[PDB]
Amino acid sequence: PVFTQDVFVGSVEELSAAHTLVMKINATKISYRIVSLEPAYPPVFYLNKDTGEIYTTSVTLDREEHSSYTLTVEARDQAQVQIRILDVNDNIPVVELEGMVEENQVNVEVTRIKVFDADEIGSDNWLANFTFASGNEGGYFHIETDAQTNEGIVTLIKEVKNLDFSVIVANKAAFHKSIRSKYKPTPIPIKVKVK
Amino acid sequence: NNTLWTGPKPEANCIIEYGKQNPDSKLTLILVKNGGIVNGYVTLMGASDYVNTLFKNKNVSINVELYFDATGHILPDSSSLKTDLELKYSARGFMPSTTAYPFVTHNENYIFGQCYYKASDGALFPLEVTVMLNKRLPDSRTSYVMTFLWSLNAGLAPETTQATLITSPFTFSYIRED
Amino acid sequence: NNTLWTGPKPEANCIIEYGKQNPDSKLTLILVKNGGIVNGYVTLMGASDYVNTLFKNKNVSINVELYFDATGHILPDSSSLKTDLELKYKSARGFMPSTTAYPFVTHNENYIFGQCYYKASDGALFPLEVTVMLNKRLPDSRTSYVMTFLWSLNAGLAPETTQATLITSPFTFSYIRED
Amino acid sequence: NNTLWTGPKPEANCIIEYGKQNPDSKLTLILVKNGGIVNGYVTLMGASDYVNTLFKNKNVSINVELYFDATGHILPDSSSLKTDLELKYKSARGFMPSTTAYPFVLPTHNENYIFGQCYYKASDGALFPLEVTVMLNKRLPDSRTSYVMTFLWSLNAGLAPETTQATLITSPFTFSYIRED
Repeated sequence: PVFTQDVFVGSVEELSAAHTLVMKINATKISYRIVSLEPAYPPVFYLNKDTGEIYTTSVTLDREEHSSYTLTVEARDQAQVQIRILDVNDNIPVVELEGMVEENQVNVEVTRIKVFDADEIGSDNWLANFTFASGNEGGYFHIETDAQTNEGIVTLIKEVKNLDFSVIVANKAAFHKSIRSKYKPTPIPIKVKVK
Repeated sequence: NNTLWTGPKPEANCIIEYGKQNPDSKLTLILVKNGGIVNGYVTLMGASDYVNTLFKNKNVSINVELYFDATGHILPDSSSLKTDLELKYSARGFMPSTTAYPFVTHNENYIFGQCYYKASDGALFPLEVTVMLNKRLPDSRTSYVMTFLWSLNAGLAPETTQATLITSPFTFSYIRED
Repeated sequence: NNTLWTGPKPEANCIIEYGKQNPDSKLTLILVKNGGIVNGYVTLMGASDYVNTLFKNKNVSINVELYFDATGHILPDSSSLKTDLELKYKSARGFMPSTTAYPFVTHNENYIFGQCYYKASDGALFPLEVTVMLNKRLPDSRTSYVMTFLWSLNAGLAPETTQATLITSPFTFSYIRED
Repeated sequence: NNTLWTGPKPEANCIIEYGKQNPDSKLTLILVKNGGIVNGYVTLMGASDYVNTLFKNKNVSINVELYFDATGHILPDSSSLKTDLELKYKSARGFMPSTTAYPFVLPTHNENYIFGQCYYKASDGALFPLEVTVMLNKRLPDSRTSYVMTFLWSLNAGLAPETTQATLITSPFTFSYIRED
């Protein structure tokens, strides 16, 4: 029959376990039934037809493949359900180099380390946290993630030869429990050029 | 009397389509008494369209749960199997150990491993097997819990057409309860 | 009695090279009966020059086939093992792979996969992908059970540069026995 | 009599951190006399602080040495498992690894290694894979032992599996070897 609301808003996390509860729809016997899905090539969700609890199924979700879903349910003796997928950090950052500095110039930018993550743009799961591997023993370069364009800015602190170094890329948040223990730090080297 | 059969080539006795009343997939479960431990043998064959079109996706987790009682027979209304296990010629000796795999993190109740799924063209895509013993009581008449999980992740799908889901045989060992 | 030895430390009885008639490798195969299934043990050891220079390459294949008969004895004129499997203390049909669970012909329910490790002479460790294929095929009309093996390798760098004795780690499997 | 226990869930009996009196880690070892082979079972569990802080690093290696004698008992003087193994329904030569297939050498020898893998579930659920190297006899340490069976859980990861302290529990590893008659 007629529902108690107009548009159901729910959420579910990416790469969750099977038969995880997404949301619970209700109405004023009552037979809940999904009659349409707008993305329909996997059956990703499962509506419990007796009580109306949307469960996930044996094929798990993917935010990076499809950002959100929309399915219209029907109660027999209709309403939209908009399910937005919560992003987790299941994607390792990769780096797609030279630098030219002058003699004894303080706080001059060197170059921009480009980095291309594939998670949600603007969170901690896409912002690349740059650390050091070898080359900042004497305290020379400070590193920074520019949050608008995702670039590893390097800039002189103690001004000053081919003093090369290497960075290690990671995200600002922790990696997901299916992708951690597969990540290995690859030291990406950078040659500087003084004059 | 030291083998719990399902049959070497059985009919359909498991349900993976969550919300379907008939059995639609076959699994062979053979548990033999070997001294103080019990050797394991499990594989899963699909017998419907929904199970055979599971592996057109990249991330698929298949779940099978078994809920034995205190005697040793499968409760056929809550577990994922629909036909209880039979001997070769009660069945408390094949059940897992209560004092070694106890009820409540508790990472001591787990047995991990690996099997393989050979595709329709042949690529040897590996599946990660997670066998979880007791750890959880669903009601007041269940007393022993066994739970399998075949978790696959891949960069691309194993097939683009429906053929047949057949996993490789998996071997495990757990402490039994006398 | 519930054991089919080859031996605890066997002599050269298995051939590898397509064209040779002399045995040039040792195959330690132990099958024991355990209830309704049969466990396993396999370890190939090199005993020539050609098996020892196999691992100079980066992609190899070591094919070992065992064509049984209707009683349980290895036919030595068509298999790759020139020595019959003899028991421990004292009809060996109860050790064979079953023809009901592993039938004759598709049919990917006959394979048993796994992994053993080759330890190189310089200290490194290399994994080998074992493929054990049960019946699936009849090479003749006298054969009634087939049990083959394959030790594949696909590594980037070569494991050895010179001749070293090829020993693989033990591999353990299980299958359903014929009643 | 075909089971060699250590207990289904024992107390702290093993010793890691060389140069220590009291035991600091549990160890479950079940050897079953199955025909012509022995079906094994091994599982570590931490019972102190030093074994629990092991996975703060990424390149660690846990080593357990067992030194049997000619009648088939663990010498509690120079081994690591400071507890004699029992039976299920209490000689124990029939579970020991055979010197025909795995013999001693004295100068290389690589035919008495059993390589395998177990897994470590971390504090957040990430499975870290450990390498197990079971080494049968190969090396007589002194003049009293007769059989040597050592284990080695090794880890070489890219990140630390822990930062705080948690119970180091490893997965049940199942091996097989040829037994002494």
